[PDB]
Amino acid sequence: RIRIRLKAFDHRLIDQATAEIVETAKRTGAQVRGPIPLPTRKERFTVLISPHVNKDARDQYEIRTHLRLVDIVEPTEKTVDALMRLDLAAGVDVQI
Amino acid sequence: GQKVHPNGIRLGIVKPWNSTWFANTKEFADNLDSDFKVRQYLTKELAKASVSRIVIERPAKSIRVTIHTARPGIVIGKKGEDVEKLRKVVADIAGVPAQINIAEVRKPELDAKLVADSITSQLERRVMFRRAMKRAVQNAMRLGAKGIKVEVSGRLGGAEIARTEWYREGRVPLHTLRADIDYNTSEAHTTYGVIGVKVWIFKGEI
Amino acid sequence: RWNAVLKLQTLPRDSSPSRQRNRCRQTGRPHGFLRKFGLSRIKVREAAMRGEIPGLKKASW
Amino acid sequence: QYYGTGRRKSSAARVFIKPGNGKIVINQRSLEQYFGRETARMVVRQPLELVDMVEKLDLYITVKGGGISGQAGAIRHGITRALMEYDESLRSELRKAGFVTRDARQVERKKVGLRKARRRPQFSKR
RNA sequence: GUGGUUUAAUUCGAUGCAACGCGAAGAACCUUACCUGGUCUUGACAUCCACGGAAGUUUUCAGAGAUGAGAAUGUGCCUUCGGGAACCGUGAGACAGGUGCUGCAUGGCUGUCGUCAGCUCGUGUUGUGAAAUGUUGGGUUAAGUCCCGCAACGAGCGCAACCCUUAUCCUUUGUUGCCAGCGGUCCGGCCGGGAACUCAAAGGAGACUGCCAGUGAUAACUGGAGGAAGGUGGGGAUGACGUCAAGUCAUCAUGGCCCUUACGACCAGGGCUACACACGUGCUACAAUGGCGACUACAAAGAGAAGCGACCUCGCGAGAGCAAGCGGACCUCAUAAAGUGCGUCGUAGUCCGGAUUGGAGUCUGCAACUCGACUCCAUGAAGUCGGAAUCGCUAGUAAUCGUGGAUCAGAAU
Repeated sequence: RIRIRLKAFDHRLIDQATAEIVETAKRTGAQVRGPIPLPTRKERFTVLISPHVNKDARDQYEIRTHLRLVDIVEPTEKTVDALMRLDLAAGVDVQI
Repeated sequence: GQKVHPNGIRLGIVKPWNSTWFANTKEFADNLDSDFKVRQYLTKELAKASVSRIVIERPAKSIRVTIHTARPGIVIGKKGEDVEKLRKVVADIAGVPAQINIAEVRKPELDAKLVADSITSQLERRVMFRRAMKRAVQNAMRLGAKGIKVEVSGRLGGAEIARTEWYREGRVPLHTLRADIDYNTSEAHTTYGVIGVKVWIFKGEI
Repeated sequence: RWNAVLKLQTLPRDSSPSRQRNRCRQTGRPHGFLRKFGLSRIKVREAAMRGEIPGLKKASW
Repeated sequence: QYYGTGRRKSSAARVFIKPGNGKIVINQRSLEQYFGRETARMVVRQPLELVDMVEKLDLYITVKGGGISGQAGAIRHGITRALMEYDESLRSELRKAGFVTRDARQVERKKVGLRKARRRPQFSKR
């Protein structure tokens, strides 16, 4: 019963890592509760597009912090061995 | 008036980025400035090779750099001598141990970035562009593709008044945000003045 | 000043060696100095913009 | 018992209609208590008046999000739709008022280039 | 902000609309490009060569600073002990540099008439030709939108369609959510617990004039039912061939021209916030559907590492000292304001209105006497709604109220 929340800024690097975390644990251990999205806290900025005049412009910007659950139950010795060894994603912060 | 950069307008869709690496609030500036500084030399020292693109990926303290060329032979050098020179001279730019690759381009006629260079090259020399474009457009059209278009501004033929030659074949829907049209732009220094070369290569709808 | 910068004097007074403080090398300001450079917050900036400080660069957003 | 979702602006108010006296409970609080001194509060029970209920029905409401004003409209919808379950024939009469329709209006980002996100800035007497 | 006036300088450009919080998305030295005085050099920046010590650190003397003079720790590294890579300093040589002029020599980008709606091509036909026909005519439409007719038949740019956000629903998923349902409850989801509901994310479903009545040659128009939304449902990005020889060579790039002890460089000290007036763009106003004091109830979107700063203590307060927690949809900025309950104030320049000025103090910053913001006390003006013209808007919008953010140490009304 090990829950793994995977968070990051880039949406893709997460799907890659999260998917790997699952696929690898799909063999040695349980099928995992399956990778999920969860609520993503968004941070947006609204600054002027053009440096002058056109006051009526200032576009919208956003930096999202995506999350994941995965959650792997019924962990076996090899279930963890497949985790500790392989770790690619760098923009992904793991929390087991 | 201008038209939204085809490549930049379709980045969200069929059209990957030149550099793909994880986020970094405080390092984003340095990394980019590095990705731009590495392009600087790869845009010159790799001129005679048909540099189509220069992808960039960055782990912790490393970088791949995959320069796509039409003729990797010139990039590799005699029995692999130039590549050694590059990797080294490039290291001087950024201590970070960088990698390097030389993925060739199958038939440059499909690569816009190259079609532009071939066109400007002839113009830099001195040849009837009307023929250059007519041929260039025919080449990419010959090699296949579903559409193509070339345009050259500046003082064509050394004429006093600036002109803009056209010509195109097939379909080149710039509005259809999906068409996946490979764009290009090649400058051209000349005794009478500068001239821009634009070429569009439409390949597949999806 | 010239009198306050008694720090230059390697041998401290009645106080133990701990008495020795810092003082900037350029301006000589004890308020906010930066050990690494030995310069104060005001001098490190002026020296930074000038580019006289090697390896140092202005952070961007 | 009957139920109704009810939505307005940014508020959801579940309406659980139940035959009884005529008192309603908004978040464990009486109608008057929750909507204390807000003339608009009345509109919330409007749908019950058309089909003439209230004195015949007792309601338990659950609202969250948005503001009191929006909640009032949300509960309204929840009541209207809930009345439908009791007797579909009520639609023919309860719909004519438009109570079954959910107000899609949403406080949109006040776009620029215009002062009202929608309304653009005209020009002086050209 | 600007004109004028002024000054040692108060840099320069922009000027009807398409100049005037205009380039400066922030001028205290810096930035600046101005002025007086002192002072220098291969030199603030690029490339390279030859050459006796050579990397580097910390002090002293003199001084307004600059600068000059002077003293002391001491080299790894490539190869044998000599050579020798590196940077660095002096001497010497070859040379850079310029926001200095011209954007009517220009690239690039942008503004504008214009999102305005149409503008054209290939071939055929008619004319000696410039051109015409096709884009004319009848019906119709928001529109060369579409239909019908017609030597015209097709095509390109434009339109429409293709993407994103918002409105209803479903599937996948849940440490957000909620007794919705049960149990415990310091009755705070808090806990047990469970995913229904809200929400979060992804994918998908959904309007298309199809159905009914009327009119019509057709297209289509009008009414109506069904329906969450309907006739492009609502908001974005996007701006044709071209125009003004539009703006920028001080963003950058660039042709020509021009200067290279000085139209280069360093430093100290002075202004742009100088006024009898004139203009543009803005702000604050006059109350009781009001102001004030206490108490008290709901929001969304945002920000935080030396930073947001709980809590405690000192001070009327700003703030200060101490200090927990979070790195953050679990800690903080926060108190939301209007609102609600209760009480207070009477029509007078007033508990209306706050100018101006005196005193004291906090904070940022190296340093605020022409040039700060803020807090407290005192003072408390003009103004009781305005002479000739003229400006903004058709729905959650006007109007009105408050809040967070980018730039950022700090003048945004």
